[PDB]
Amino acid sequence: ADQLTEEQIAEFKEAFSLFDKDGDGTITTKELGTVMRSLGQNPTEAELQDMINEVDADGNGTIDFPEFLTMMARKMKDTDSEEEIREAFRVFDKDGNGYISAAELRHVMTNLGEKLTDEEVDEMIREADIDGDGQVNYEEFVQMMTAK
Amino acid sequence: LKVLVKAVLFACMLMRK
Repeated sequence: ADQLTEEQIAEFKEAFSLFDKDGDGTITTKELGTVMRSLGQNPTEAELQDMINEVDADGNGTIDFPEFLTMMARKMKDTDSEEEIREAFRVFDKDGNGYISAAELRHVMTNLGEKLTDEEVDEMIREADIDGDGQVNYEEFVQMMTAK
Repeated sequence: LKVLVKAVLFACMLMRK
């Protein structure tokens, strides 16, 4: 229902640099599972190549930036995309306090192999908290996808 | 949250496949 613009396009190319630590425009099989080990799952060689061949345009175990935008905009057109957001909420809000707590958000950042301060966490709240409750809800979370 | 929100949606669609 909602379409992305050149502005939203800059966040994607910018979002691609997290999975593309090489700077060539590829998300290799080993880079995707590195994301899998920080999520709390065991990555297998059968799964790694299986996930890639879904978007992989070349077919060598790497995902490119043109078709990466192809996967998100596809299932985002069924409007039943509410079941997919429940997935982002469980990764952020682990104990389901109904919203996203600062204590759990930190662990997600620290589990990625990085060290951040609480001062930055306040920035996420002003960015997603409408009434400024200090935590992130799913309802606001839904609207956060169409935010520029 | 705006950038790190798009990264989680991609891993959830490739993991449930």
